Amino acid sequence: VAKQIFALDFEIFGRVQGVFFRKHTSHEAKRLGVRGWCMNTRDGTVKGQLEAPMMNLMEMKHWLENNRIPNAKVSKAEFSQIQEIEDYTFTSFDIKH
Repeated sequence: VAKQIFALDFEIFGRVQGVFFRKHTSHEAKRLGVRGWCMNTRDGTVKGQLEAPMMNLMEMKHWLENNRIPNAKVSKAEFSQIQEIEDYTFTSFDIKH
């Protein structure tokens, strides 16, 4: 189960645009061994998806909700349920536009 890959969706609210949030997110995902993507939304949020083994996944989720991201002020982080997936669908972690 420790080499199983799990997946979740996320959306982060607060002062999360105009503060390099996406670059920070990409850096932290990649250094935690988490794949996925994120984007700035028309709602003034950052949304995306993660894929990783459970341990790595939950570390990334912690970082997204712990509110110690430089220059960002996170008012809340929303997540989907966790699902197991057969294999990674993403090669890495990408910022979308």
